[PDB]
Amino acid sequence: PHAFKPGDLVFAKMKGYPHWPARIDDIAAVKPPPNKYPIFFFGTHETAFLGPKDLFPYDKCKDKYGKPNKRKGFNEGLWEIQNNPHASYS
Amino acid sequence: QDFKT
Repeated sequence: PHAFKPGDLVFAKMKGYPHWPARIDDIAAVKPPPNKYPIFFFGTHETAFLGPKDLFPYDKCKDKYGKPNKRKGFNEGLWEIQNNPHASYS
Repeated sequence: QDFKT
């Protein structure tokens, strides 16, 4: 396995939220601190900076975290990561 | 960028 690179699909964990469908974004923009990545969250289309310890590869982990939730924006995010993970959501 | 709180 290799380091995360822009375009990689993941589940991303933030304090007080379930593991969320997301992608490593291109920094093309506020630049992350050392060894953290810019993360675009599907569904809510928000951004944050997370280190690998909160980043879970999509296809390994989707059986675990890819099940629908009742949380606002989550199911929308499953749709996005499954149907057009590399589109512009701007 | 719309930063998540």
